[PDB]
Amino acid sequence: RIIYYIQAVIPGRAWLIGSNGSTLTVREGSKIPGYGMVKLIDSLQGRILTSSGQVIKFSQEDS
Amino acid sequence: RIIYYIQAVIPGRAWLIGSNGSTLTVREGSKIPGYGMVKLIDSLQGRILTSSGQVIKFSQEDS
Amino acid sequence: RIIYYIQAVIPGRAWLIGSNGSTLTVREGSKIPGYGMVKLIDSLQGRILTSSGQVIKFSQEDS
Amino acid sequence: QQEIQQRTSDMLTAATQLVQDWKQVETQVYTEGT
Amino acid sequence: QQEIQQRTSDMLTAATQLVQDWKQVETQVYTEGT
Amino acid sequence: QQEIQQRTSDMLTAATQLVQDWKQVETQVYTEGT
Amino acid sequence: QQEIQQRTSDMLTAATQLVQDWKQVETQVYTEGT
Amino acid sequence: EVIDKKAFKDMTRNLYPLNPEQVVKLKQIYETSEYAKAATPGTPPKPTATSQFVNLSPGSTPPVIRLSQGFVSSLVFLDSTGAPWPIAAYDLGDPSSFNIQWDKTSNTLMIQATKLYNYGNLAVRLRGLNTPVMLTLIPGQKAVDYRVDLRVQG
Amino acid sequence: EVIDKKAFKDMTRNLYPLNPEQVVKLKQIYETSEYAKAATPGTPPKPTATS
Amino acid sequence: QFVNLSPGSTPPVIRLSQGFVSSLVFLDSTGAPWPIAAYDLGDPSSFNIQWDKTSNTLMIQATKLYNYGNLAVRLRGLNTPVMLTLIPGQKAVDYRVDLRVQG
Amino acid sequence: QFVNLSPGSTPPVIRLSQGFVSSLVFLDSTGAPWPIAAYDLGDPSSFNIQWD
Repeated sequence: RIIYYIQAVIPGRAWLIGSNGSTLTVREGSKIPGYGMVKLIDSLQGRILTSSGQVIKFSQEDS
Repeated sequence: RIIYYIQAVIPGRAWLIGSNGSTLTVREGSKIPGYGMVKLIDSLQGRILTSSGQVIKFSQEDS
Repeated sequence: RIIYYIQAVIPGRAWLIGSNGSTLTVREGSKIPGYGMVKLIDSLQGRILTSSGQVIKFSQEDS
Repeated sequence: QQEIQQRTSDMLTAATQLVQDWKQVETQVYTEGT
Repeated sequence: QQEIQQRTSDMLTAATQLVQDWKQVETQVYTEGT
Repeated sequence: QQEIQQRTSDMLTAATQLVQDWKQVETQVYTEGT
Repeated sequence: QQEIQQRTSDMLTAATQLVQDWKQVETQVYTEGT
Repeated sequence: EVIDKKAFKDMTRNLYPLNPEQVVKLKQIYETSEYAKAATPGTPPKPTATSQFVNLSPGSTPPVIRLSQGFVSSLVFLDSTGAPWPIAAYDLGDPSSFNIQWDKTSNTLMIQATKLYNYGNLAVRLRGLNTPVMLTLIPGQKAVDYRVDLRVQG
Repeated sequence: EVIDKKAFKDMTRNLYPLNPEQVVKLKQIYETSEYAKAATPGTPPKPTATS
Repeated sequence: QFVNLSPGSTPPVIRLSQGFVSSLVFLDSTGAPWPIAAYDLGDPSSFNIQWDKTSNTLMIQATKLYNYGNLAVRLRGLNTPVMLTLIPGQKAVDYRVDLRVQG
Repeated sequence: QFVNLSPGSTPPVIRLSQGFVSSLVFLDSTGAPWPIAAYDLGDPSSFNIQWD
């Protein structure tokens, strides 16, 4: 399916890139396709919590 | 039907754009077609209250 | 019939425009055709009181 | 009782300021074009 | 009781600062191109 | 009790430093190439 | 007891030295060849 | 050895008297304060563009321009056909209240109001006209004219 | 630790002696002062063109 | 956006931010560039404008947080001046705005 | 990265570090170099740009 990776994160926003190359930016309450509703943006440690229980991170060899 | 989105808001005024591309500006007591009478303009949090119970906001991917 | 709209107002005077495009200026005691005798000019809130009970205002999309 | 005189001093300064503001009338400016 | 007057002094400085900030209006700038 | 006032002095210096740091906004720079 | 304050003075000098050492960031140098 | 730790904690405390969350909240009070300073009383005026017809008869009333302090209103002058009509000269009473920008050849005057509630009048002489055109300038209304088109009879 | 909170609140009151609503009402009082200064006594004259 | 110069339409809105750059480019109804003849900025203490004196692109930087203003732009072929309103501090920032002018 | 100039796309992001140099090179869709006409930098106290 599609996998999203953190490109940049500040307090408040997060810029994500997908495996198709599309880029998005999100805030605390926002819609993400295929993942659900954003519950918490943690600027430290690079973790994004999602309503489906998933955590959005950096690519492992690109982080 | 027609959906209106907040383009800009200050205390007092609000500039809105429709799905047809038309742009309007409103104050506290003003007429909006298809929504009714404006009851409260809340400059913080980007919400507009309408006499029909509807809340006017920003577009979700454009906000 | 003819509808008059407030173009400008200061304490004392008021400049009005009609639906035919004619422009007039009035003071506290003055004659208006089709409305009667002016009773009170209220520079705040943009209201003009008339002897026939009518209130002269701004155009709603032009105010 | 003495409040009349303190009030006289702040009021005196404000009224002098108001009248000196009402005194000035400035000359008009004419612009020529070619 | 005396707190009204200390408060009057910090408040006086802040209100004078606010009104002098509200006084200034600056002239517009026109740019010509060729 | 007196600790409120010593704290007021270190805090006063730090808050003045913070607000003066928040005041400055610098002009942008445009570079022309040929 | 007074040792806290002597320690405060040597420590104050060392920490001021450390923070002023952490402040400086120097501009990069570009070298052109022909 | 606890002497070292106590000096270190009081030392940290003296060096940085404000916590990070305190920096965040002090920052938050400050933005609310500029927003309160910058907020506007009442409702702001509605920005409108208009078009008027100018009568040089000895019975009509001179036209009215709604202005605002610090804002720019552009007056562009056209004849009966709709072509531009260049300006020969102008004469402004009370220059401490208004600011006019004008290149010495065009047909557009650009006016900014300087005071809040002081109103005035202004005279414009066109190239072909002998009759001068008088306009009245009122600031501080519930609408602001961003651009006014004036159709002249001649 | 409550010493720290008390110092922070007295500092906030020292740094900003005026509340936001007070800033808004002072602005209203002030604009009302210019409106009262700039108003004209009696009625203004009617602007006319003659021949 | 599309700019209508009818005497009933509303002037367009530009969303800004303090310290950030917004680019304004002027195009016609088809979309070709229209070089700028002149501009006039009210309140320069709130805005900073760069323009080479021939192109059709403005670079606007906001100086203050919540102070809002207006702008006048005169194009090369047009007689009607263009009026814009400038609002900072929104939840979106206009990085580049394309304006289709009717002519 | 590929930069899309559509009025729906998002602007690209550059990750930096203090005191380190990041090089940006501009190529077209084919990959040939595209020379620079001008540039405009906001906030010059935080970034320094070198450019022949």
